[PDB]
Amino acid sequence: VNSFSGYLKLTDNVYIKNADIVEEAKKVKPTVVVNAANVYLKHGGGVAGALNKATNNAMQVESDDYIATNGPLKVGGSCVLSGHNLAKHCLHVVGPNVNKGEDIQLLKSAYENFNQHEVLLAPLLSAGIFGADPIHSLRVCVDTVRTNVYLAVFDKNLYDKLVSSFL
Ligand SMILES: Cc1c[nH]c2ncnc(NCC3(O)CCSCC3)c12
Ligand SMILES: [Cl-]
Repeated sequence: VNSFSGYLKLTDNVYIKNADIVEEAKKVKPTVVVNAANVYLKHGGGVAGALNKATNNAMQVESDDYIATNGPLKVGGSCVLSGHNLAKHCLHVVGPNVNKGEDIQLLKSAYENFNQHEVLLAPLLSAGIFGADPIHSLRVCVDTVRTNVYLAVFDKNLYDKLVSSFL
């Protein structure tokens, strides 16, 4: 039993809700919140910009130190940093950005990072401003993630389409 509430159950391990991931994290304080990161951990917009804003820019300050030490992430890769006031940890995961020409096949590699964590609150990787088809992202999620994932979909119209079209 966990404290996630109001989710529709898609499979044994994948759950979904129309919710603002920022407000969800603040309520649940999950062990892991996933950020839709880029390789530079520049949290300017989309999910990343919203999560960072909710931390009063502390996420960005921490991220800049991470990059200065370690260099950029790989597309498909991740790192674990603090969850600040939102979660114990933030798993920064880089899905391919179609608006940069990145290979959509890397979306599966991106979701594989979730399997290192027993339970996660997450957005759909590569959705929104990363330009991929969210229906495809949900399919890859269900077919790749084996741990317990609670997906927050900000857009109500999109949430309804994802549910109604789910096979
Ligand atoms: C931008 C943003 C702020 N807070 C959020 N919580 C969750 N998801 C988000 N954007 C990604 C999205 O859910 C992918 C699937 S379709 C709708 C968009 C956001
Ligand atoms: Cl977005």
